Amino acid sequence: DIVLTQSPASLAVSLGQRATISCRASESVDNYGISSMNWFQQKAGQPPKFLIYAASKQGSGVPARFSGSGSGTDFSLIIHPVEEDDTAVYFCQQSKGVPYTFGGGTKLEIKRADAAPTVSIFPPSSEQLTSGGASVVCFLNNFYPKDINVKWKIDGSERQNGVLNSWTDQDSKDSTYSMSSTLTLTKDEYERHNSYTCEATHKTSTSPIVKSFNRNEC
Amino acid sequence: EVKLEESGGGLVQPGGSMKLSCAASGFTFSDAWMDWVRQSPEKGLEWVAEIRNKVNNHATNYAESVKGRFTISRDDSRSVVYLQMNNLKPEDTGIYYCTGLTFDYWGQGTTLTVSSAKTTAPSVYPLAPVCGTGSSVTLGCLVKGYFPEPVTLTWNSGSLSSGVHTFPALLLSGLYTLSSSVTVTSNTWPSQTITCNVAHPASSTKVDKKIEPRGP
Amino acid sequence: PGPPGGRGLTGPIGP
Repeated sequence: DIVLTQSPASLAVSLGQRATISCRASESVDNYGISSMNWFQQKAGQPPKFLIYAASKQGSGVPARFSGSGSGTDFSLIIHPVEEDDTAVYFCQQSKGVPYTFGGGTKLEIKRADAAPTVSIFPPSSEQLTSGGASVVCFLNNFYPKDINVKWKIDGSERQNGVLNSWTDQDSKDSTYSMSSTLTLTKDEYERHNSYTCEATHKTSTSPIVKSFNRNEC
Repeated sequence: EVKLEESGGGLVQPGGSMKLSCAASGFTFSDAWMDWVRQSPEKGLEWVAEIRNKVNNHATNYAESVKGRFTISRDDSRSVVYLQMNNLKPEDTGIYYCTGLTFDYWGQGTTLTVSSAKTTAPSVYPLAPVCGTGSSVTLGCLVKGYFPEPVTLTWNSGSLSSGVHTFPALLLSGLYTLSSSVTVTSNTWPSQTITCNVAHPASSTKVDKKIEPRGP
Repeated sequence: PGPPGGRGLTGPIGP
């Protein structure tokens, strides 16, 4: 098997700057004077899309800012000038020999100004409560960078069991991330306490953003 | 316009069988070399199988890990590629893409899950704001306790797409949970109705939940 | 190195 090893694993580049992504093959992918190295872009929720073929040749309707170079065992994808929509995972792929193989992928993150999250808190629905479950949800929307900490409190007391955090991939238009944090309880435990709080701590402030409700109110 | 649509994915027990189909159009199908590729978080993108054109004797080839278990075939008169999978294993779980002209064109993919766990329909709960306040208002939808992947979630049947974040599903002791948030201006809701639409093909579940404000 | 054709621009090269 021809093994493709990409580097780096990920990369954060400012708008208008160069992104350089490498791919090393374990043996030569040269083949009748043509290096059989292709590159793909995979945006969130989508299949891989073919960008470059035969190392350096442009796929149909692929923007000029994507170019590929190399031969033998060492290849690169250069993206310049980088735009918001280039947020994606990029894969190299080899057609010299069966089995056809892909690299591990390199994640390109588009850098932008730091942005604090907009935080919203949601008690359990009426419907979920009649099931016997109880889920308290915090959305932390439209922030940068991705790195964030959320802390749940019940009647002031911190709580770590039963919390699940899921981030979106970076947005193609505004370059931000969003995140859901979900505290899952038994209904019985939810109705034993009154005060629910989620505290988001982000790079943008030492002071956390606190969002809260009381089960009694309205 | 090139178009690849794969079907036939879903849940199956370890040791069981499944047949995937790939319908193609927008290129001379009988000349095309077609492949299947799968994707998983563990193994990344894996080429699975190749079937060459009539001029190349419909010659097949396979990834070492599926030899003897998977069979690729094609019906040139219907523009369809098939992938027969026998003695399936949990490591075969993933998203299976049909590709044409080797990897020039790709379908959206169909999800295969190999597990002895059972199909379970989601519960879908509307998330209206706290009982009781800015320029903007954020609503939500919680899809809880389903298996296997995937679900599709839209707002007002696709009409409302900007200001939406749909969060990746996570595993909560055997069952999947996901959320979606939607943010509109305050004059929009509750004046105009906002509905969360959730489909779970594996359980034949289609559910619409209107986001109602909370009564005490 | 004939044209690729059915093989695709990403496919392997012949003869």
